[PDB]
Amino acid sequence: YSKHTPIIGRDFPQGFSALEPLVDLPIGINITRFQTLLA
Amino acid sequence: YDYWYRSLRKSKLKPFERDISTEIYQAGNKPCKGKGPNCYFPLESYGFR
Amino acid sequence: YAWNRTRISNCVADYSVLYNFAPFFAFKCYGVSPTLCFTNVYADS
Repeated sequence: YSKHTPIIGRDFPQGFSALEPLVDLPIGINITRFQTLLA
Repeated sequence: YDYWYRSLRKSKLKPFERDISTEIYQAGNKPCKGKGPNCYFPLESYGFR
Repeated sequence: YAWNRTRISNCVADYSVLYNFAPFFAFKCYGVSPTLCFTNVYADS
């Protein structure tokens, strides 16, 4: 699920919005941990 | 013998999961690694005839 | 058929002792490999 909020360059507005569904991945793999990827 | 089936696993699968792994399964109480007295290959084939 | 011992008789059947008996190279089960009440065992060798 994802949302892009163009919305206050750094501060949070304490607003509210919903995430629309974006992609369904039929992988079937056991997932217990994850890590981010940086350039 | 091209088709392989899993007979030994630590726990049950969840719906629509796959387990494409050859890691040796320990069936007995004595710790072991590789094939051995209490260690078996987790997959077996059916020699369909 | 080495005598076809009928193991079940009546009794608690603890199958984990079999790994203690000897090293094995084969244990092919057509039921449940981690082992239920079956009423009869009909062991042979």
